[PDB]
Amino acid sequence: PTMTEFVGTAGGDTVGLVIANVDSLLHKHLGLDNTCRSIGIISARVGAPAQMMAADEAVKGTNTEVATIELPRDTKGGAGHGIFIVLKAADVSDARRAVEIALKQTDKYLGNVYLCDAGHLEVQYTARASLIFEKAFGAPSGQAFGIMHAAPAGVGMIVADTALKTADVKLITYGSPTNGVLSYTNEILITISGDSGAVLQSLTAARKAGLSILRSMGQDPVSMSKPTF
Amino acid sequence: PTMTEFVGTAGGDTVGLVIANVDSLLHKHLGLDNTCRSIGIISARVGAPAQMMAADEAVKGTNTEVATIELPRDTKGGAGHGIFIVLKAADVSDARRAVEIALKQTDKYLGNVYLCDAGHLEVQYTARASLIFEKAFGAPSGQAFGIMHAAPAGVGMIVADTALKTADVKLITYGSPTNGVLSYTNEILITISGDSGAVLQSLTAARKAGLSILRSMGQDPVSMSKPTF
Amino acid sequence: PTMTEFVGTAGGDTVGLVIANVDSLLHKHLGLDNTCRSIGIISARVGAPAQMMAADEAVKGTNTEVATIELPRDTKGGAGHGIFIVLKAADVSDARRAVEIALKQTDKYLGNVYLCDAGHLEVQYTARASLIFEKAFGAPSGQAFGIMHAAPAGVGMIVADTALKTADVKLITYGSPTNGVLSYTNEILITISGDSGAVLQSLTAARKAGLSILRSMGQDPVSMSKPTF
Repeated sequence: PTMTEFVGTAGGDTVGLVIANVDSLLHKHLGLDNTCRSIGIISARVGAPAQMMAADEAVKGTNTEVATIELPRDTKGGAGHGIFIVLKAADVSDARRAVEIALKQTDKYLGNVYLCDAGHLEVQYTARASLIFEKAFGAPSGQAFGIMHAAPAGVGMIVADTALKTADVKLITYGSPTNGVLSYTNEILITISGDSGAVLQSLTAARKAGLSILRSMGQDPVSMSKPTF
Repeated sequence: PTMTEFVGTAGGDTVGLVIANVDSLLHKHLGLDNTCRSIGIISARVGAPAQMMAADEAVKGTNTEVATIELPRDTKGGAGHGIFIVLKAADVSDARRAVEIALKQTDKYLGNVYLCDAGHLEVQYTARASLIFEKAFGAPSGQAFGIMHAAPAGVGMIVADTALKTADVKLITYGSPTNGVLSYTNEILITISGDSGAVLQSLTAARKAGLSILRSMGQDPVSMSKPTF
Repeated sequence: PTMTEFVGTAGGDTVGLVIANVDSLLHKHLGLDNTCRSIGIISARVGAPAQMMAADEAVKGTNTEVATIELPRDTKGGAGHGIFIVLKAADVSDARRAVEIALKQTDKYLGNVYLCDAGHLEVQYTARASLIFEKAFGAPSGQAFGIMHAAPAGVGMIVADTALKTADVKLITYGSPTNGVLSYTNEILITISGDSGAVLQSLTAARKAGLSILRSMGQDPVSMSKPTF
């Protein structure tokens, strides 16, 4: 048969899973307690910001909270993450509902991932960051939010730097291969907040710059899919 | 010729090595001292619990001790570890003898690894955990012991949770991609102790559940080899 | 067009990049300040000591300093690093000049990398270690310097140990998969200093031993390129 805990399935190697009543021995390890022991999972081999985007859309639409967001070091491999998102809810169907949203939206966002032989580029955008990016990055709540990275890390710098030069945006996260923000990926990651117009202007210049460099390197970077802004 | 330090060779990319008299500059870094400076090594590209199982069998049969157990982040890659086991002995032949056992038993245990495109499943069992699992996991000594994980991590949860639900077992280790127990693998790992009957019942349900989910994901998971319980 | 920040391109997947005036929001994160905000980058998917060798040659020849040296966990993958080197300069052309040197020299050094299916061997040498290896390893400044590793880690031990046995050299760095010196690679790394004659004698025996073992494992290890000593 088909196990009730299964849900689907999206790009990268992503699954949606639901656990109705998590064994109490695991409660300590996830955010859980007895009034709240049902779990929604988004887990994937390839990517992380894309799935995070989809999951952030999900919590905005449901009665869920964020138990844990962790990043291997997969991707498959290298040069990026790795995604493991656990949402918690008092009621399984709330969790299931959220997982259903996140799965639906994943492939949409993977459209923002440009792959190629020597690495990748990824630029994500949201107009209201919520619980996901608040927990992952300390994104200013409710504000527009941007996520940047490229591999190898050098390309990531060019991206990161031109993003910040381009417009008036706050630098929320700087992540390098080994500064402890990233799971030893060959990336420079930047996280950005501000007015939508400003954030979008930065993201776009950054995407442009990234592709430019990757091409200069003899690469043919291609989404994925297709982008969202 | 064939270097005297060589020993073989087993599945994954595993070697058995022996060093007769480790240079004293390395003593500080391994557990070593002058009354005890001979080394037995099990090193592999793919897997870790399997080799650990084989090495635990080895120390039970020899006059050896555990210098170090470390896990890359290989596998090759991803989504798992990575194994590096160093056994110490006063006498090289004791170390060699242990390495010989561990190599013989490795492929047997790899039979418990089910591979496939989107990840893997692995369930291991022992009836007397000894020095290896005591050092690696703090396994209750002499007691039956179980090891679980699956990639991507989500599958690992389902496995982990149904194992604990199934029978009356102690939770010894909870490992996620980034909680510091695992080397940024895309896995959830669980470690279990209790009565053999209980442990075996958990392991089997967990294995069943894992395969179920992997299949629901359109995967065809296959050991390896063939399983041991 | 071709972005002014681009430079080339060498083996592994290495790029040379230059940023003229790094955005001040990133200054805190790199070593930077306002009298010194231009950046030279060497970033690659495969290897690290080779590029480090090339970059150390570069700082010896230019008015540059080391902002950051970080190692993913790439390579591609596994079983090694991963390289990300940032040099800082008051003047962009000094940085560019350094990047130009490092790119020219990279492939030369990759000649010291022997690849094969189950892992790799790498032995590097310099007669004056400078700023790179001082920052990365705390190499005794101005002295001859050696770098060793092999994957899987076991081979690394044999290499490391016979190097130290062979001649009168200082042990500067011991790195294992998980002791925190390496980014969870399946390697044992050793770093060595002393008189050139001594260092070269160690490096060569170590290289010999490594290849010996890899071959015993049924591997056909081949540089890369071709070696430098």
